[PDB]
Amino acid sequence: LVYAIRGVAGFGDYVMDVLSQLRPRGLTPDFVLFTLSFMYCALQRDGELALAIFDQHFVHQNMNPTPEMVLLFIQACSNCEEPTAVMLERSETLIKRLEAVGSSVDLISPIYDQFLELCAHLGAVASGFSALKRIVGFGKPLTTRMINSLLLANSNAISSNGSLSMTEELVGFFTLLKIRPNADTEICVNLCRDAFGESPVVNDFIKVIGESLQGDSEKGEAPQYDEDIPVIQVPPHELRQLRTEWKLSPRDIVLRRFGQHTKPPGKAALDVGSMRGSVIPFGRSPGEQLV
Amino acid sequence: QGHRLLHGKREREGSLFAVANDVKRDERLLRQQLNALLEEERMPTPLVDLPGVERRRDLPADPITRLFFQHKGDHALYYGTYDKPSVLYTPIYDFCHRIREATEQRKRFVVVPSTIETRGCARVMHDHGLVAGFRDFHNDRAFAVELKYFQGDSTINVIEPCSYDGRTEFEWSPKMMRRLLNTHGIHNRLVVYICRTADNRIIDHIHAVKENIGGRGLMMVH
Amino acid sequence: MHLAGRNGRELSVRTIQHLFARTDSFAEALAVFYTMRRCHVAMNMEAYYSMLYSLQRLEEEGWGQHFRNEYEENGAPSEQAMDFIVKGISNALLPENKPWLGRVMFQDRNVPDRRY
Amino acid sequence: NVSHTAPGVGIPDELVTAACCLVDMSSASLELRKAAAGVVGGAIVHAEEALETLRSGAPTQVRPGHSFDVAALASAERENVYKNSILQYCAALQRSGMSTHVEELWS
Amino acid sequence: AKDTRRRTLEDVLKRLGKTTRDLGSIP
Amino acid sequence: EKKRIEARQMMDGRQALKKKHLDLLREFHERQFFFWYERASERLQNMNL
Amino acid sequence: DLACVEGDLVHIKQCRKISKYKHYYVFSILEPNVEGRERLKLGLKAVPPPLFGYPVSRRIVKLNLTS
Amino acid sequence: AMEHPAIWLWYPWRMNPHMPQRRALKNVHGAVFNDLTPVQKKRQEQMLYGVNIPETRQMKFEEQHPLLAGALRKLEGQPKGFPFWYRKYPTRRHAYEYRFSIPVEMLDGYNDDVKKALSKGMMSIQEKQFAQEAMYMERYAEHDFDTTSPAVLAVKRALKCRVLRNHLLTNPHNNIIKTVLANTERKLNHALRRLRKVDFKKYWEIIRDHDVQDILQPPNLVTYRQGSYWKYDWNAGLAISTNLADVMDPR
Amino acid sequence: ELVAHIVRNYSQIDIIYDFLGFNYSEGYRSSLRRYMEYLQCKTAENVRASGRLVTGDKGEHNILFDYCVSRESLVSGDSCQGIIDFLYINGNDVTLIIIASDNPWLRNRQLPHRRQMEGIARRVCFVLGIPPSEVRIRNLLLPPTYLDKGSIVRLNDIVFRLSNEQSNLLIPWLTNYNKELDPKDVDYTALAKTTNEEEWLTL
Amino acid sequence: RAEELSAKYNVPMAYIDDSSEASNASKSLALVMEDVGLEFTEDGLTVVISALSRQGYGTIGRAIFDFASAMGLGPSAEMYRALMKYASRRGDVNESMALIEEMKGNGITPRIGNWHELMYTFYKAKDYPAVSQIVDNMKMYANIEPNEVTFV
Repeated sequence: LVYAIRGVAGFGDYVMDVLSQLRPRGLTPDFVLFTLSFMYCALQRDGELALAIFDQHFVHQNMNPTPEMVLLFIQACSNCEEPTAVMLERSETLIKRLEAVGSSVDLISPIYDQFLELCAHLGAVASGFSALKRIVGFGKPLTTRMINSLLLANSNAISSNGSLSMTEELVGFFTLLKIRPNADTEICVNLCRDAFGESPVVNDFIKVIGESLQGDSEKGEAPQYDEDIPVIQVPPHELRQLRTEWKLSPRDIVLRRFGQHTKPPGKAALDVGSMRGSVIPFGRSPGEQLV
Repeated sequence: QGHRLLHGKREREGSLFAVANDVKRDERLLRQQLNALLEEERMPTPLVDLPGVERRRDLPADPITRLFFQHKGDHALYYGTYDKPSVLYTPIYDFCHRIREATEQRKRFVVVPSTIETRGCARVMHDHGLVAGFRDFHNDRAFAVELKYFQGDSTINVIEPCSYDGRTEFEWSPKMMRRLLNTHGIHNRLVVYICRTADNRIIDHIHAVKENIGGRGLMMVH
Repeated sequence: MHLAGRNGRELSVRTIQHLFARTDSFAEALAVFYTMRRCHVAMNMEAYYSMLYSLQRLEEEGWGQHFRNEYEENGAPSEQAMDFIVKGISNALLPENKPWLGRVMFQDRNVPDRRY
Repeated sequence: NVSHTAPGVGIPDELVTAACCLVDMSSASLELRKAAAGVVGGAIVHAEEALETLRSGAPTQVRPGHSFDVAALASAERENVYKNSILQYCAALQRSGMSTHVEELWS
Repeated sequence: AKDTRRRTLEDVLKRLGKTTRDLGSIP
Repeated sequence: EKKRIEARQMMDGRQALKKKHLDLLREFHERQFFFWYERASERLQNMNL
Repeated sequence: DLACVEGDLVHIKQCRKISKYKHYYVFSILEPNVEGRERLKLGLKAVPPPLFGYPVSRRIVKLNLTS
Repeated sequence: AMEHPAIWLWYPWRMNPHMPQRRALKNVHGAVFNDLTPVQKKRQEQMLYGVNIPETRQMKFEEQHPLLAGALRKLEGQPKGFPFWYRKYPTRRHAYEYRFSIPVEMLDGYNDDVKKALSKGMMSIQEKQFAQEAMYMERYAEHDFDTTSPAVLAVKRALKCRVLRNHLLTNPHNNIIKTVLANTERKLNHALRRLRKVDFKKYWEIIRDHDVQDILQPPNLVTYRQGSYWKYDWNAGLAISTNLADVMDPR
Repeated sequence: ELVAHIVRNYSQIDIIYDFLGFNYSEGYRSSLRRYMEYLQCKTAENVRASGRLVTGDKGEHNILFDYCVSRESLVSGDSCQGIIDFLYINGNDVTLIIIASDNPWLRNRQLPHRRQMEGIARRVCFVLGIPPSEVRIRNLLLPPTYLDKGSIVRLNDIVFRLSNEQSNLLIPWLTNYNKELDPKDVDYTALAKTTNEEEWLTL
Repeated sequence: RAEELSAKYNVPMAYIDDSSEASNASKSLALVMEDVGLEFTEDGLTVVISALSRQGYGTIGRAIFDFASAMGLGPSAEMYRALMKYASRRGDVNESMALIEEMKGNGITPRIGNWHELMYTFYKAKDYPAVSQIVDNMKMYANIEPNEVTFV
């Protein structure tokens, strides 16, 4: 039901009502249904529907989120029109809850890339800059899209944070680490040039970008922009089900097929009819010495 | 946000369960070593080997006994060196059985398992002069009884639990305590009968008659 | 570092603590981290924790220069500058709100505190 | 009704966003714009006292689990949700002569 | 009490830090 | 009621101490994983032949 | 109102004669069986029925399986 | 830079008398692995990575058999260095893709034969059963080093019952496995019956997912007729476990 | 008539009302903030107040920062060392004003570590530009449900650097304030004795 | 440079001469203690404090103890015992218990000599069952086996 309406807009209240229909029908939502609902939220890029699902349908389950679930949640929150800081708070708590438990798949870099894109669309410079230590601690390399998201966060930071040295540090992230600049980098540094200051090292890096992007266009290459992280649209019968099979039958357990033998306890009957002695405190003869 | 309910004394005391899949594994030694790793030497002060209480209100009211205790925050837990001895039914039954089997072998210390009603019976036996002393008495798991001997033989002659079969317990009225104080037509301060009151105080048969109370009878010893 | 990763020698704890003490900014220390990650050098677990503590202290002084750059021109601190004083960096390996994350690792039972 | 209930601080948000469209149009009758200016100025002073009671009730909404910028972004959104309303109401009053009328209504 | 203070719109706009040219060009 | 309140507060303190000791055990298992990584890499170097 | 499900810890009280063997009534449900109600929502029985019970005779009731 | 002041007296008995940290680390490594039973040390070797390796980096089998455990050749070639990806794998239940809980980042420069010999097809029966255990441990654990949650313990008992039933299918004349299955089914009943009371949502998910709806049923009618089946909830301390505000309306 | 005279003459009767432990709804924390703001406005004499931040504009640091409410910030069953209520920077001195909790298992978690106080002082050196040679940071512990006379005297001595005579000149009702510590709370008095007798931590 | 010289090479502060008033005071104290047969060590100052304490002189021995503890020679349990000898000879119970709580607060576990001087303090103050109480609590809580002086 949730996978059928996946590429159809306007059915968000139907998704919100379907999740409320499980309780009168006796069903409880599992992680597959939450990943499909967040897949709908990430494909329709609404954002408020994923927060509405998370706040009053997913918190009460007290279950462990899969990395695909966190990836679809941050893809819904980042790509939506007019994001809020409440979505940043829910994404930070979901990232810390995912890191508090384990996983088998490797979705650290797209989750942190979409988190940096959400910090770009919200203007949170300190939240995205403090998230670089988490990419460092997991050993993942920095790409051009993450520093482009940091530059876009520095562009939209004018009330909150950001200064003339922050764009110089983001320029140095492209300069000395490894990362080659992009055709989306020259838009982000030009947006960060506005209402921040001269910064002649930033102007030198803009001139270096204007020479390099002219050189690769002289060689004949296509203008490379930041690629979009794709949304996983796999059917629910292949969604990494966390179960193999239990072929147990309770009829063979209760009726004790295969000769299931329970050893009886040793003289633990404890009945009243067999007792024929009067019970006195300390017994009849309390202190008896064998001589 | 729904939170998981803590079920049992192991989850309510916050057990780590470091050993894989085993919930009944003993935890005091590893937790004591981790708590010893938690403390640090502060330089401009560390803790002593005396026992500690977790709260300042848990200090003893005696000023001489308060010299032997100090205030440790979370390092007051997991104190002790002896562990729970094994190989019966009741801790009072095991406490009587180990003393009875170690007074015949003429041993100096008996490691008995420390419960609430065990260390109170031991304190009452130490007050009446049947026990010379104790070792590691603040340990909540097991403590050593230093026995008393005089001219070759043991001071404790007969020590028997009230639950002689180990299962059936008894509730003594104050009429029973007055019977135990005047038994066989004499005045009995010789044989010590010990009970546990409803206020969880371990009281002998003399002080129970003195304030007209009864309790659950634990053991006798003379 | 490519030569050190080829010969297979371990960098000591005193070496890397002195290596990241000569680093001025936060951007230069990430260059040293991704060089030694690329060159596949070996070190101790204390050498990794003392490295990430230097990355924690280099971001903290970077925001301290930023929040004083706006203080000198405005004359009074903001609520975000005073919130940086109490809280500081949230995402950290060894944060100050739980001062027990270096007792098992380091033999000295103390996080090394550098001063300038 | 809102000019009657101007001390009646319980006010629906529909009545102001409907009267702003009455301010924005030019072909309407001029007598409706006096009450439209009255409800707009009442919502302006209600947003002002809402900003003052939001700034006075500062330390109840702060969570120490966040960083120094997430609480700042939350307080900035809570203040901007009142600031953008005033920026919309004064921009609606800019295209009419009622912005002079609320000056004499306030004085 | 500040009863002689101006109760116009302009002090409200300068408390929010906006000029009338910014309000003419915002929507 | 005072006894029940202080019992609940004692349980909360036990939970906090459990969290601290779990962090210490995390660091211990990290250094044991480092030992395992050294031994496993030394064995895979011989497996490569 | 038919709210008692098999598995509820209930508090009953004495009352008048309601039927030939009914002189008590459910005063409060101190603990509802959540699993029984969720099984009744699924269209199943509240409690799955036991496979053992009372026999029909002292003679060993042999189950006959023949063609 | 300055010259030190002169020491004017000294005695050798002052020089006669970090080590508590080393003793506590050795006692911690003893209480974690060395002071256990063998059936607990096997599960500790299954779960944790380097509990066998002590501080001295020499195993108990290595110190008695140095030629068989130690490496025979010492090659100067491709040193892997420090693992920067170690945060993803704190326990061996996090990496069950390859054999011996080897992560994907450890096999980088080896050819396809070494990667194929450590694949899922080459795993043993114990490694496949531990992968099945870790599949549910990824789903129901509270933290990464958690193995004693009731949802985790219930699925561990159920996987054990499945293994014992699959052994009794091909070999019905094994009389020990009959008693072990009869004990493991009762322990599974206890674990699921406490999971039903302490966390009903995970219990209902486990019941729905694995097609076992009647796994909690009373065996006998005569004992069920007297309320002895529901007396388990009172006698185990589970009667007030369900939150009434989150399920029904308690008014 | 008596309540009218109390309201007219005693302008800070809500502060004395909350400080004596009569307020069971919200406590004395807001009255403590209003008291400290009133005592800052009569010593710095040029005060700007924006939300939860009060600052003097003389160039000398006179800053009162209302950080959080530690009653709701202290999560029961959490491992987080150090949650303060107020932060007062007076010249070169730094005071972490903490109201203790009713949970005795949370008072040991409420006070910050020495390393955390050194980090806070280093952040003060970074933000305010004050050199770290003369920088002192000191904890201050206050009683949970009330505020006794000795706590207010220590608050005037340490935080605002006022003696008894100038505090009686600025505050008239301080002389007749006779609230003392309750005898049945002995662990708080031990913790406050070990805290208030501590030297200023120098970075 | 002596303060880090004392920390690097495990030398006490009194053993380092930097031409100070404290260095000259330690030199005069060691020059006097050489004349009476002692060595100016942890064990010599115990004899100094005990010989001062048995002749009155509580504040003088306490000042010598504070100068010794400030100059690197650590406050061992036997120096606290030599301090408690003054209160034991005088019979002042409260000063001896204050010294017990002071050595507990400084991180020094009280050995059997401290409990012996506390028993002698309660004996000199005519509190005779308190000696048996200290013996019982030392066996129970302190886990210290009694010597023959304990029986004496």
